[PDB]
Amino acid sequence: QDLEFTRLPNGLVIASLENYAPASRIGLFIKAGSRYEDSNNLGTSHLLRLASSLTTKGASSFKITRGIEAVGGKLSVTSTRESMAYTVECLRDDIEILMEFLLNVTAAPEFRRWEVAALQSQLRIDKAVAFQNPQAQVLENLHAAAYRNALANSLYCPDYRIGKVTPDQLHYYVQNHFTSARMALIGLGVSHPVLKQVAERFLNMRGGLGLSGAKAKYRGGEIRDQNGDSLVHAALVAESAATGSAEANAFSVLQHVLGAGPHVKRGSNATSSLYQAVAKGVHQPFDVSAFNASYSDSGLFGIYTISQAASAGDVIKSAYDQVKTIAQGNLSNTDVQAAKNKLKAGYLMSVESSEGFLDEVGSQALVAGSYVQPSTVLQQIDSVADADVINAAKKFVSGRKSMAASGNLGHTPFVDE
Amino acid sequence: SHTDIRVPDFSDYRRAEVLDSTKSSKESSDAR
Amino acid sequence: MTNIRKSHPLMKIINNAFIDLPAPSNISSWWNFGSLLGICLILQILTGLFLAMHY
Amino acid sequence: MTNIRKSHPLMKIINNAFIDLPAPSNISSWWNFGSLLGICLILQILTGLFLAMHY
Amino acid sequence: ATYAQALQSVPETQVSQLDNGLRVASEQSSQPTCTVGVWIDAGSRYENEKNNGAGYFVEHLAFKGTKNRPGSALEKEVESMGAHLNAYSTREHTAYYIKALSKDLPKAVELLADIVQNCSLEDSQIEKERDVILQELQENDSSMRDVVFDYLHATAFQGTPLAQSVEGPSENVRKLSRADLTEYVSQHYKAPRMVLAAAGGVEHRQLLDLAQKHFSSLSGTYVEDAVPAFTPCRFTGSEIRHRDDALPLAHVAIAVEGPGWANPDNVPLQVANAIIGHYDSTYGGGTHMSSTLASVAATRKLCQSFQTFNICYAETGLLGAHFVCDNMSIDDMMFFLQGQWMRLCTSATESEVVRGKNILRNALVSHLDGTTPVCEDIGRSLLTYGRRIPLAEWESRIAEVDASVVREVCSKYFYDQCPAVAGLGPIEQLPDYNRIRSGMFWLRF
Amino acid sequence: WLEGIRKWYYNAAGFNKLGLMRDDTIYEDDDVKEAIRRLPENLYNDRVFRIKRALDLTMRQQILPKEQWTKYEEDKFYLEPYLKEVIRERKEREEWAK
Amino acid sequence: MLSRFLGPRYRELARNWIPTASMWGAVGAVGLVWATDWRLILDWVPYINGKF
Amino acid sequence: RSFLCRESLSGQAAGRPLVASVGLNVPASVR
Amino acid sequence: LETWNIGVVLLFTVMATAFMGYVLPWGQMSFWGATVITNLLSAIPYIGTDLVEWIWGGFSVDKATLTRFFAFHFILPFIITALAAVHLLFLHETGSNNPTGISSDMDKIPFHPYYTIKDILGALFMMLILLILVLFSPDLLGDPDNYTPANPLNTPPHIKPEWYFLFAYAILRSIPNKLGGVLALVASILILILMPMLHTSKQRSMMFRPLSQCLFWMLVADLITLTWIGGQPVEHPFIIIGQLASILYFLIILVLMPITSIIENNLLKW
Ligand code: HEM
Ligand code: HEM
Ligand code: HEM
Repeated sequence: QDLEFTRLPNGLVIASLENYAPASRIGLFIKAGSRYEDSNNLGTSHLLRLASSLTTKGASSFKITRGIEAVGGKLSVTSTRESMAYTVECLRDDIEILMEFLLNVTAAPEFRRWEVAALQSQLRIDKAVAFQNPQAQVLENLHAAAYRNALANSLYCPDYRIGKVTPDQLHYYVQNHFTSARMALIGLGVSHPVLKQVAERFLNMRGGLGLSGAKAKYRGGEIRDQNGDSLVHAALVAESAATGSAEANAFSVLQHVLGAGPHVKRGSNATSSLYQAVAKGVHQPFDVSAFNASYSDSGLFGIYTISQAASAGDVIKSAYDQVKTIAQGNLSNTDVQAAKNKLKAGYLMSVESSEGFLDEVGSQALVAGSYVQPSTVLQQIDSVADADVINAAKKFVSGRKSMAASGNLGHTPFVDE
Repeated sequence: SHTDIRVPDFSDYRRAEVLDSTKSSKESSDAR
Repeated sequence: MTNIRKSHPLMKIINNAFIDLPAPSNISSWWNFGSLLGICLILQILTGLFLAMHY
Repeated sequence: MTNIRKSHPLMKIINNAFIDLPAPSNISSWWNFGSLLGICLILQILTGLFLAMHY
Repeated sequence: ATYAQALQSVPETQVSQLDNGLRVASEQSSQPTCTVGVWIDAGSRYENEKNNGAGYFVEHLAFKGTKNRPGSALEKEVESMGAHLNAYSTREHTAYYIKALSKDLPKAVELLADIVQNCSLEDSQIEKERDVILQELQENDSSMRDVVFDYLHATAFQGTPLAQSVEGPSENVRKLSRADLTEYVSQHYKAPRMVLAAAGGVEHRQLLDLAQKHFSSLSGTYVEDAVPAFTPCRFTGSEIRHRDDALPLAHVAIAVEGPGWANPDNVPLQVANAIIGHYDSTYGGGTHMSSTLASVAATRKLCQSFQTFNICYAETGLLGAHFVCDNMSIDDMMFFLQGQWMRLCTSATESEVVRGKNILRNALVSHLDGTTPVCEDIGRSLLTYGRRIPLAEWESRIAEVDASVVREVCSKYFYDQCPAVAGLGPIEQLPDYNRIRSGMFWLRF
Repeated sequence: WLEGIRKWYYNAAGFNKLGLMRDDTIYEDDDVKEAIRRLPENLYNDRVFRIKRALDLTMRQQILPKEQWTKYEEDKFYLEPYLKEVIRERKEREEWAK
Repeated sequence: MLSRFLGPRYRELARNWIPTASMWGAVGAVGLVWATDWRLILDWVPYINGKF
Repeated sequence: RSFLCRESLSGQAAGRPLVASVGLNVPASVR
Repeated sequence: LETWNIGVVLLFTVMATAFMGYVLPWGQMSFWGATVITNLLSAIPYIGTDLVEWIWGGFSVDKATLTRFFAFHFILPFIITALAAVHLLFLHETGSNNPTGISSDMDKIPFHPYYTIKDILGALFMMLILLILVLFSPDLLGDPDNYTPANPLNTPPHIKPEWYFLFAYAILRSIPNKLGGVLALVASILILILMPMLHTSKQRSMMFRPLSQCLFWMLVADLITLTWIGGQPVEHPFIIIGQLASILYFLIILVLMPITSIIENNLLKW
């Protein structure tokens, strides 16, 4: 009836909450992502994410697929730049079965040569599907043009590695990035004893911490792209802060102060300062929003903009000017309070869904290692003062920039201007 | 637009049973 | 795994010749005689054999 | 311009049949009895006809 | 705690009814958030040709302004507490819901009352709103999935109001007026067809007392006497083909007349539908998925996005599939997909029926996760069924259906029934309607 | 004893004279296509040679000299580990079919 | 044609297609007696028998 | 999809880092 | 598979054609062999009797039988040609089988320059033997009694079918039961259809199967023994030799070859 953390001697923090829900979700979160990829194994993480049904040590691909389908389960491998989350959710009197299916695919894989070779083609399909939305390309180019190494690595395999990701790279990546110390097993709707039983039964296979990655450095590039789509997706960011600090909370509050996104369908973002500031000016279809991306060792605060090709030069300008206003103390406490309310609501509403709560617990366990109640998170959010937001804005303004743009970039202003 | 298009009226060709817009064709499907 | 109509090597030619053969939509009755010849030939083969039975 | 052997319908069929058909090199003499059968059949088709015209 | 015990817990959906007709219905479990919204029963079904598209326009102008909240001030409030106000308008139901913290429940219901009762409908916003819809119509024109389902409804329920699109033809939206919208609001936004709903930290007593002192002004009478009645629709098995070779893929949708909301045959048929399942080229299951059609498609790379559907209106529905494949796959897929249906109509096996039951159970349970889906379920169920079906009852119905029941219901709905195919794009291998109807029966049987 | 009989049979079999290893004489059924496709590149590349050379001897209807014959002790079972895996997968699929 | 075809699903499929196959055999039998004009059946029949 | 008005653009501007996800019986998604 | 089934059909129809053609010249042997062979069909229960007059066209092999046999013997070889075309059609989709059995897709050579001349040589070599047959000793393969006007009043002292049918006649006269004889006649040829199923050796080629090779040559000797026995009249010791040869032939095709293949595979780690 409550959350229960447990750090076994080999790390591997175990969390479980018996919510008595008709369905239970077991998710294993691993501190292994693109940032831990090196210059020679680029795309390995993407292949691993695409390899969630390959023949494991104790369960052939046919058995895994057929069993999970027969009990009616989903095996998601939700991945970030710094974490990969396996997840299976099914009815209460089934999880045991798929529990094994989750573990064999995460700690005892085989990576058979034929299966990997056949799966290599799926990398192109996934990249093409995921790159239809322009934001994917822009965000990947942003990380490439902002971080020198580590975080710069894309979540998707570069086209020059499609078909050349040998299974040996997969085995090395698993052995050096799936050790017990860097993983967290979370279970919603399952009792803690059985979770501990399966953990110490099999997940103890790979002890240790593993090959640590390298801290990402901030270059400040301007990776651009003239792809020809009418809308110009531009994004201008700067090194904000690492998550888990007062600076991170202040930047998160600043995001809602400027603008977080739509709240009323068929609205106008009247409260959002960025949208209204740009609205005076560009009288054309457009959208703007503050962008906060907090990572384990660094972070990025900036502005994302989608506007008409010709008008883009105004938007990226006008929106930026708005942030400049917040820099030299042009912010009222009422806006701070509204942003705090929006942020608290957004946090308490991400955890609404059971899967969202599972992701929250997984992130807390992987990064911090000690879950904290939403109430204390609200206290931390409230603890931010106006001067801290004003700073944060100063740090963003007087900091090395990083721009990424895609579209007809004829009138897109350059990072120097 | 997709909304603008519509099926032209076929009332000249329909069988007697399926001719009104309120009845259901399931009743007379077996007959036809 | 695949329709026998378009999988069997012998069925390939029959399907492509009489089942899924793209034919003009506005073909008049004057083209029906193309079949009428062939069918008629079979009768001439069918009858003509039986005449050869007792001859 | 296209080679008539591999473009004309009848020539295409004959070409795939017994012109450019990929056959094993170590085919022994015992496979010859395939073609010979047809040959005798052809001869059997032929001579019988010339018998059938005086029977 | 096994599955059954968790199903029993299932906090209840206490339902009440104030005098004017509006029925409140809440579901409180623990959560500090809430999703409070009304579910006015209206849509393209209750719309004649002259005013087809009024409902979409009304939903567009709902949040723009009110008599109480002048203009964008309503948006200012909604964003002040961080609420995410939203609205969706199907062919039968049109709903407004606010996703907000439970503490701000008193304000949210007041905001809902203002939007759904005291709407200005001001002329200038109508003119500005006109451009948005027209552009939205082009966006939906590019929505290569949506146009196919619109074609399905147009070519299946011809003549009937169901064929009418939700947005409306791009000629009524250019000739509408405050008069036409005001009649729509007066004739449809009435208390009997309104389901105030909430889920989360919402005490049912709270919702009731708030409804009495905010929504009691809603009337139940209908102008002079005019009451928009129910016009039953007819399923005219037909075919529509919009051949457009420029489009890369070829969306095709085929459906037969499936049951209505009240018909219990939904429970077996869904299981049968779950048998065929769904697939996308990025699934990862590949040639190992238990669904035969999915395994074939992944093995031969036939489709990209085939998926079954069970669109079900009040008295009739559409039951079938929608597949997206290249130009030279349709002729094959119409062979396999139909070839699957007949198999279910002739040789359904309890081995796969158990799998279908499990998939249906997981779909029902997972869909009811989070406050907003719960509120959607409450608002939709009080209208379609008249009561929120508890998950225990769903479990009982799923337990009843077996191989014989699935075979019987598929034979009663699928076998020998004229389809309602609808193509788009480079559809040329798409077999002629005679061929499609030919596949609807198996000569072995 | 058995091994003597298997010696005699291997000597009298014939594929030793042609340089063919034991797993080269498999009749290719539906599973053996997948077995061959599953082979690593080096084994595939040696197998295609061995087969082509053997077909060369047979078309000339000659044999290799005694020295270049595959001995019983030198007959690797390269295909068998993949063949048994393919068979096991097929049997698993058949069991699931019931 | 071995233990593969023997299983609970195959037995159930047999049961499912037994009525159809059996009355297909009935179709074949009726067609055969009709085509052959089999007296040894047709005599026992009603009105048909008056042909002879 | 076509996006050519002020409204439909709203929500397209991402404000959080990209997160990709694929499954076994669910399609690939990004955020 | 399909090529093999089509080949079995070709064998059936060509043997029927040859029987009818041999009936055509209307010698004593022709008429009497026709009577015996058609009368064999009486063994079938119930409707076996009625087929005999239907095929006969009357109450005995007479005018109608000869005329209709001429007609069928004329038409059928064109059916043989059609089935042979389908045979080749089916063969092409997989390609010919080399003596080694293993797939030779890495060694295929074009047909036109190499095998056209090889089959020219083969056909000419066959014509050599055929011309020795026709030109030097024409009636070497055929009963001299055929050169006698057929008379339905005097059975010839020696009764046999042609040299290519005596082998089946041996099994016919082996089984005392008439219906058993006809069933054995059908089965002697139809047993080729069971051969693809009975193959249990992991090798598809008989080059590397010594024991099976000895079995195959024993089968060939069995067929030649059946032919010779069919030539001889049914007396001691030909009767028991015929029974033993029939049993041995069926036993080899059905049992010895599969058991030999199984012990074969056991002998080679598979
Ligand atoms: C191309 C198709 C054919 C045509 C146009 C054709 C035409 C004719 C004609 C006009 C006659 C004269 C009939 C009479 O005067 O009474 C005839 C007779 C005959 N035909 Fe054919 N015939 C054909 C096919 C065949 C075939 C395939 C056979 C053999 C199987 C055959 C066997 C005979 C025989 C035996 C006679 C003589 C008996 C008689 O006069 O009817 N015919 N044919
Ligand atoms: C399939 C190939 C054929 C075979 C195996 C075959 C076989 C035979 C045989 C064994 C005889 C008996 C010869 C004799 O006793 O003197 C014969 C006679 C005859 N065949 Fe054929 N035949 C074939 C094709 C044909 C064809 C296509 C025709 C018709 C064009 C034909 C017409 C005749 C005639 C007229 C006779 C009687 C003349 C005679 O017996 O000398 N045959 N055939
Ligand atoms: C009407 C007489 C026949 C003709 C004209 C004929 C024609 C042919 C030809 C030309 C070939 C290719 C050459 C070869 O491989 O031998 C062939 C192959 C073949 N035929 Fe026949 N055939 C006849 C009878 C038969 C019979 C009676 C059978 C057995 C039931 C049969 C089964 C085969 C097989 C299995 C092959 C493939 C041989 C291989 O792959 O090595 N055929 N046929």
